[PDB]
Amino acid sequence: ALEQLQSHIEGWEGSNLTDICTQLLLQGTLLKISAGNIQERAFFLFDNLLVYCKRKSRVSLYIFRGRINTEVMEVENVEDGTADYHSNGYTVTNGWKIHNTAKNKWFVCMAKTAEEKQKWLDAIIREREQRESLKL
Ligand SMILES: O=P(O)(O)O[C@H]1[C@H](O)[C@@H](OP(=O)(O)O)[C@@H](OP(=O)(O)O)[C@@H](OP(=O)(O)O)[C@H]1O
Repeated sequence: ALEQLQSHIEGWEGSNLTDICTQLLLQGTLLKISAGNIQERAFFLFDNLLVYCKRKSRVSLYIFRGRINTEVMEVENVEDGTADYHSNGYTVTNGWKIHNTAKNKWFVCMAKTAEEKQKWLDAIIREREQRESLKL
């Protein structure tokens, strides 16, 4: 299934899913504020890896846009109503920030609903906790 999924993503960069991941933990679409732009992206959280893609319009389903090793990923909650440097003045709701150390930058994610934000934050915590746990 990892190899299937990757085959549906054009312009892949870097190591293959089957080589460094075992499990798609969560997928969903989110608004991303980065470098002053707002764009919708499909996000995929795997063990060890966060990937985001542009979904192809129907006018292969995805175009690869970014990946982050979760072991160097930092995450920060954003309180609703925040409008600041990283949101470039946009009023954030249902949001959080992700640190991409590989490019020395943060970007902001926003989910459609509060429940969806909570799903993402909990999944990121669980990925971290499993990764740090003693293995069986
Ligand atoms: O689409 P354009 O108009 O070219 O602007 C791009 C997109 O916002 C990118 O987001 P995405 O990768 O999702 O398509 C991207 O990097 P991030 O992935 O780091 O957010 C760029 O940030 P910089 O590379 O810092 O310029 C920004 O310049």
